[PDB]
Amino acid sequence: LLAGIGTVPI
Amino acid sequence: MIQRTPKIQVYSRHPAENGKSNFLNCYVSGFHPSDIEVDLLKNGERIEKVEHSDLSFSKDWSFYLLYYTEFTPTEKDEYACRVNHVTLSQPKIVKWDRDM
Amino acid sequence: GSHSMRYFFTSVSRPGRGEPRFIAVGYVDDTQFVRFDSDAASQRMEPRAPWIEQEGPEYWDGETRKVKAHSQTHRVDLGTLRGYYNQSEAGSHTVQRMYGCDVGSDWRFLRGYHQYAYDGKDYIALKEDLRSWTAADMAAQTTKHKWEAAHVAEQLRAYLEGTCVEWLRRYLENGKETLQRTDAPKTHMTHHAVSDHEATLRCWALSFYPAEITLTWQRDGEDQTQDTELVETRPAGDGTFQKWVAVVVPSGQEQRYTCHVQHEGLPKPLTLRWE
Repeated sequence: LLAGIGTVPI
Repeated sequence: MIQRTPKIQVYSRHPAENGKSNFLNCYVSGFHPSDIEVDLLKNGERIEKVEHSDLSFSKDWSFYLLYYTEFTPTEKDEYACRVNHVTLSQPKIVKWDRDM
Repeated sequence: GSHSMRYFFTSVSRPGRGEPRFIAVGYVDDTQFVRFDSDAASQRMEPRAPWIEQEGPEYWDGETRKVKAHSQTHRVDLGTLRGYYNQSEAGSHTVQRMYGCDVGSDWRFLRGYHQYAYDGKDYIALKEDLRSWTAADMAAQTTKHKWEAAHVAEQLRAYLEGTCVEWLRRYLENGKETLQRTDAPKTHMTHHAVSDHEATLRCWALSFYPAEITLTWQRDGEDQTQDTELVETRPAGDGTFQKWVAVVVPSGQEQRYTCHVQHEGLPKPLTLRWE
């Protein structure tokens, strides 16, 4: 299952 | 721009025997950037029905892909993989050696 | 034994028109189980292992939503990074991200990872403690500060220590027939003469899973590395792996040489000799 949070722009 | 040249292996999925259906593989790895041209050749001619794996990469960020096609080996047919990449001045051809 | 779940993401900018090419793949150990490709017609996360087909429509809708969100983040990043590095609009550039978790033989959390690269070079990575960041250069340092203020590491630590391992354990159960099965290497040796005085012995390992393996030559019972060639482990295309190692030997002296194979699927290491 993919991470729903923590994938935010650099 | 970092540029890393592909390593190439050409081989069959299963032990190669004449008259027995099999898969011919071209595994390309260790390359960057991801754009790459891979053809499988039968007697010097490009094979049309070729599939490939979904692009992935290793810990060092270099890419790898498997290109493959169903084939039935015969005594006389010769096979090869032809690879082009930004790092290569001309296409690299690797012949299938049933012993490698 | 030990197991892992990993996701790999690649976005490649397309100068001249449209959004980047985005490819995402998920693995359990050495088995791919899902994919998303922006060039594909479905625009859905798609199954790549039979045991994931057990998941209901809510899973596929959810994974599709999340993976599309991942793609948009990379799109933005490609623009941001182009500006950070004073690059022109003419060139193609690449962002890569990998994250996931390892569990031990007891299926409890061992380690988590979250790493990011721009044009094939380290940019920013989560440290082993899942609390701080390794930034390679000053652009990545600006990102580190942004991510520290936004508590990104805390969010990732929660996923990597919790959700990631919970779902890994679910997959391991559901795919037990293959995922918990080790396939021992099928081994043989070939011989070729290059001339009247020189011969090549090639020790083969085929059909094995997982991919981790060691193949070594000994001569008269001691390790031989000189005059050897070891190919990279390669996929067979049916979920298993192949490798070989070769040694050049004086013709007639083949019996001095033994090949040694170590693999999870073998209770004790194997020995081969030219017969």
